[PDB]
Amino acid sequence: SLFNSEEDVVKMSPLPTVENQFTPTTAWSTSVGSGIGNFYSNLHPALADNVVYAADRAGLVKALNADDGKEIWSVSLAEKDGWFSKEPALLSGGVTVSGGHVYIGSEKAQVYALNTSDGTVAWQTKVAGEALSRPVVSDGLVLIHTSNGQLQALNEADGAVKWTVNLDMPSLSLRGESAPTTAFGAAVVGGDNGRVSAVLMEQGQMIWQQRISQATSDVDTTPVVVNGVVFALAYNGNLTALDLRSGQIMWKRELGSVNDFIVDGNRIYLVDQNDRVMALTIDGGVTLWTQSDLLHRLLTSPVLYNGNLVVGDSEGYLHWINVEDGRFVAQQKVDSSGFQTEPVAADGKLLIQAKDGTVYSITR
Repeated sequence: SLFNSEEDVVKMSPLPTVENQFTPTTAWSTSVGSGIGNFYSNLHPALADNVVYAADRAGLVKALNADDGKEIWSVSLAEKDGWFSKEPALLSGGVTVSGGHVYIGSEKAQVYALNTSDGTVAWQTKVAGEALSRPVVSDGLVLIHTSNGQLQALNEADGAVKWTVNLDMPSLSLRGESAPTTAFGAAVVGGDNGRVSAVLMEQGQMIWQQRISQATSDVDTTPVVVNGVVFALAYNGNLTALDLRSGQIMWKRELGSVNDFIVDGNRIYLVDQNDRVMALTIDGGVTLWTQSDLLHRLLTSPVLYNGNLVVGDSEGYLHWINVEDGRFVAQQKVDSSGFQTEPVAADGKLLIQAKDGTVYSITR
């Protein structure tokens, strides 16, 4: 391809000049070892009962006071196998917190449950594949969607596998975030070679299955359930709405190349593969706005916080976007190792973890 080769397609001058309409600040930051470095990861902080739990790839896990960032505990899941030199745990999926346990998945097909109290290992279970998605907890069970297309349910108390459902044999879904979603005692799992499935939580019985993509970059295929509708993103950029009750397709938009989406009220917020942001009406029918100034800056998934859509980028900036017209309302240089994993909005807090592992609490 002579023409593509002869172009210096290069360089961007992103960093739109934004006149900040408020002053976003760091309430606190706390280091977490070396973070994920240059490895791709879905590891992000979790917040519960005023405690932020965060981890790094090597195996460090910290419990921090949500108000000041002070360490409540810290343990390492890195292990030394007899005579052999200590090895990183390669934590990848999580963190997730639920009823006294911190659940984390690993690239070594390990799932760990830690006690929120003191950080001691409640249990550890060998899982059917790499756990690169966040564990999802529902009625006594820890749902793990592995990278090799398996959906396993573990007993939250002892980690024993209750059931396994082979959803597809790839491999190995390019570590797109593909956690299950829950609703009415069911799990809805996407990803999987273009199919969305709903299975019963009890014994993993297939309730319905719907092809949203023709069979065949890291797309977040986690379905989002909202008032009886399932919003699912296929790997090929198709956004689809499905009736939760029956799995019947309501509508479909061939967006071509979407990395992430969230849904909220009457809007769907999308970030495309090239870091363009867009908002659509709930039915995906009308384009409300687009924002093109962040092209190629490699954005995190967006989060809705304090009325704004917030995304971080690889250069270490946070950008705050008016959800009405997609204009920037604030821009902030936070950490120069950059952002990659999702920002988290919980109980009034905005947490985000840089690549070097430093966790920030950001106030708007």
